[PDB]
Amino acid sequence: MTDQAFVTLTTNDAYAKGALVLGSSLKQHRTSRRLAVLTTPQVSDTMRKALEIVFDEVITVDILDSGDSAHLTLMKRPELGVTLTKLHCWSLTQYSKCVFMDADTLVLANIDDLFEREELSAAPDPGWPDCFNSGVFVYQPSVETYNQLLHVASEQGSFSGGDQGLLNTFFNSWATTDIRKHLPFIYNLSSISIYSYLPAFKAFGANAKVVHFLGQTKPWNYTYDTKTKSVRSMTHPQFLNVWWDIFTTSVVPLLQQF
Amino acid sequence: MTDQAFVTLTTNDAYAKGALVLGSSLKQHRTSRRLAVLTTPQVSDTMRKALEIVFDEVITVDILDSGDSAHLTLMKRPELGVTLTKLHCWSLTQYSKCVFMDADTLVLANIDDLFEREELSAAPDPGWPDCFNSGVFVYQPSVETYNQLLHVASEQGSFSGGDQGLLNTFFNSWATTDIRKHLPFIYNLSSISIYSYLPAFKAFGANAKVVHFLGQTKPWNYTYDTKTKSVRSMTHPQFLNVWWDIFTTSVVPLLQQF
Ligand SMILES: O=c1ccn([C@@H]2O[C@H](COP(=O)(O)OP(=O)(O)O[C@H]3O[C@H](CO)[C@@H](O)[C@H](O)[C@H]3O)[C@@H](O)[C@H]2O)c(=O)[nH]1
Ligand SMILES: O=c1ccn([C@@H]2O[C@H](COP(=O)(O)OP(=O)(O)O[C@H]3O[C@H](CO)[C@@H](O)[C@H](O)[C@H]3O)[C@@H](O)[C@H]2O)c(=O)[nH]1
Ligand SMILES: [Mn+2]
Ligand SMILES: [Mn+2]
Repeated sequence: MTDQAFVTLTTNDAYAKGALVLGSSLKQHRTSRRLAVLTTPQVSDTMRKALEIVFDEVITVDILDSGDSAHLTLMKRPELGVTLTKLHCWSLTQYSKCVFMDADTLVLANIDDLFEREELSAAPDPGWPDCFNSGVFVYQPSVETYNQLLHVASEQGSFSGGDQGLLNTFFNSWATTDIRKHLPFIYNLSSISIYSYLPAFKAFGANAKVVHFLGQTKPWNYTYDTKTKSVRSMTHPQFLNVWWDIFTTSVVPLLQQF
Repeated sequence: MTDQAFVTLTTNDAYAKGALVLGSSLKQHRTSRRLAVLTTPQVSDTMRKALEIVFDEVITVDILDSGDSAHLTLMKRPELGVTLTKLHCWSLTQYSKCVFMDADTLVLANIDDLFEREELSAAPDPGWPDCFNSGVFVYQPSVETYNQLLHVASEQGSFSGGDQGLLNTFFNSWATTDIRKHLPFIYNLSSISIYSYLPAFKAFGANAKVVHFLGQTKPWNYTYDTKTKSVRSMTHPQFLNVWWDIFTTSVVPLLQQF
């Protein structure tokens, strides 16, 4: 399956660290698919070079450029910068099917079985469960769908200020149609749901395949003691500690060659 | 449909106020079904008499009595008092299909369409969306199912300390099977999801058919100014104010005849 991939996104260096750890986690669990990352010119050349190693393909998108198809739409709704860049994940017509994953996710086990799913497949979002979380989703690249999402972004925008309301408005049958398009929550496990909902977590939380660090606080916003191999501080740091083990073990030395 | 009903529960007087408002909301939106409430001896005679007016049937359950089928199980796991009482909702074999509703819910529109659903149908729980919320669900009374839930309550208990983990463990195919058994979130809208998730709410929150007051703070734990017709105090009190309008308008005067 050379025409299938995991696709992530990073518009800066902080998020590139996430992209790097995520990509490493993917390789660590032996994925048979291609690894792709959408990037912007604002990503440093040192970060960019590390991504060229972790990823099979590094694509460069620049919506600030008048030559991009999303530029006009960025002028009309300038707050949607990250969202419009994200939508270019549907432009990767070199792939037949992809699994989009936020740069703040971490893969804990092989998830190649997601490629059995069809567009649009995604896990429920905690908070408002009739909306799917846009941090992890299965889609099929297409110029027609992309132009269609751009159009909707222009005329309506997003009810959340981010891509989530836009993707839910466009793929509106998700809640009431096809249970198969409802990815098990363990494929996009919100870290907030882990420390908060202790019961539900203690019961199914060990089955987690993908952790999603949703809060204000990303993993790279923590301090990690290298001796003790643990973050400094609240009830379940084991997930932050794995992110840092990967970053410290495989990402940091990789960045030292620059 | 004389053999179909909405079934609620109350083990004391505080929750009976909820049961009373809920039952009134049901009548207010003209339900064609029967109204039933499970009660305990601990419910005052004044509360009991008000329930006999709002409800078509008031059933009395006493698990503290050695003569109840759940008593033995209550001795083995005494923390499950409210849960084991709740499970008697499956003993109401006088009805072919029922919609169980927590005493802390409020019906904002006719929801007779829920009787088209089969057991077990329920809305996703915010927090851990692969588990359904047990505050609103469609089921079919049965002695066999009841004995089966009792058995599971005895051997395993509940992973949440309440009925939710027990019902999810028993009806375990909910997450991955039949999108029809996934009731739209508007049929069991968590009030926490209303004030917290402002975006998602502002977009679909006006479609709400049932509000569920999940917090530590129930509606009866608020102070309601009768002149201004509003609770004293955080972003969306309109739902608390409707609960109090119903309580003040239809429940309080009804209780004065005692
Ligand atoms: O400066 C930025 C910000 C974001 N991103 C990318 O965009 C993704 C989305 O943003 P993130 O910072 O990870 O946001 P979340 O905490 O995951 O949340 C947002 O995105 C979730 C799913 O994507 C939604 O559930 C939330 O409502 C929304 O607030 C990130 O993972 C990155 O891949 C960048 O590249 N650069
Ligand atoms: O002393 C009591 C306590 C509860 N109840 C009844 O039991 C229902 C459940 O309890 P409630 O106080 O309403 O709890 P919730 O805030 O709604 O939450 C609990 O129940 C939810 C769904 O029932 C789950 O999502 C939560 O995890 C669980 O903590 C109530 O509505 C009542 O009908 C009584 O009759 N007497
Ligand atoms: Mn994210
Ligand atoms: Mn409740």
